Amino acid sequence: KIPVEADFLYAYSTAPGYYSWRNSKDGSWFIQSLCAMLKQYADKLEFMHILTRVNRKVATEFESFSFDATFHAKKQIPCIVSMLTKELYFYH
Amino acid sequence: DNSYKMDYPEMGLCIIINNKNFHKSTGMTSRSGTDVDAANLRETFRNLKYEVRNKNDLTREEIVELMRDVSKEDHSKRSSFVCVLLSHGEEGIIFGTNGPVDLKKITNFFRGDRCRSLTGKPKLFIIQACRGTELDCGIET
Ligand SMILES: COC(=O)C[C@H](NC(=O)OC(C)(C)C)C(C)=O
Repeated sequence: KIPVEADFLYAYSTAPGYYSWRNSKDGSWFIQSLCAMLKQYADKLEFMHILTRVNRKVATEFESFSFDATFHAKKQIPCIVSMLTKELYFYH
Repeated sequence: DNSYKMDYPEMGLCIIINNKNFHKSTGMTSRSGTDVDAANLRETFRNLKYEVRNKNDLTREEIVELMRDVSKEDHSKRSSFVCVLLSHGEEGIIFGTNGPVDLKKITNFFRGDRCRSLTGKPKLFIIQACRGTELDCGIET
């Protein structure tokens, strides 16, 4: 037997309780970064390591800009929730 | 066995739910820019050899039956499963075009005991959506 909740990976765009930013022209910061990292590293890195790269790219390369001071200059960190039991590689 | 078996005949499905326009009653602004994400994910996952299926503007009900029907599929020949949710949301909640849906209700269909052909296989859920109203003001380096 194995837990019924095992082998599940939840890659959230932002931390619990926080907003998730999306640029009407380029797309969401998260999805943007995820695709880039996967396109560049999915042929060598393990999933958790790629998602960690996504975390850095979103945390460093993105900052909101808004005419509304309330939403201006805000950052974002994604959230990797893993219940995986093995290493995941998109290749063999 | 430190790595999942990914040498099955198929990499698996990649269900992308792309909600852009929400019912007027919900009071949720259109998710402009979301099509760019859907197209990006589609291309990206096609390269990883996933069988991509894009669904646009689904109601809270359509999201459930979609997930239910997928979990009821025979994934035997598939290495894994992937589902991406692009929409508005709150903590533990993803929005259909007509209302909220609990993330738990969605993921349960794939529970190790409820979807036998995916037991022991990685089930990925990429969730692009809000999880509350807090803003990260950041800190200088
Ligand atoms: C995934 O993109 C969005 O729809 C998330 C949405 N957040 C959001 O739209 O933030 C702005 C309005 C783009 C700054 C939410 C509060 O759930």
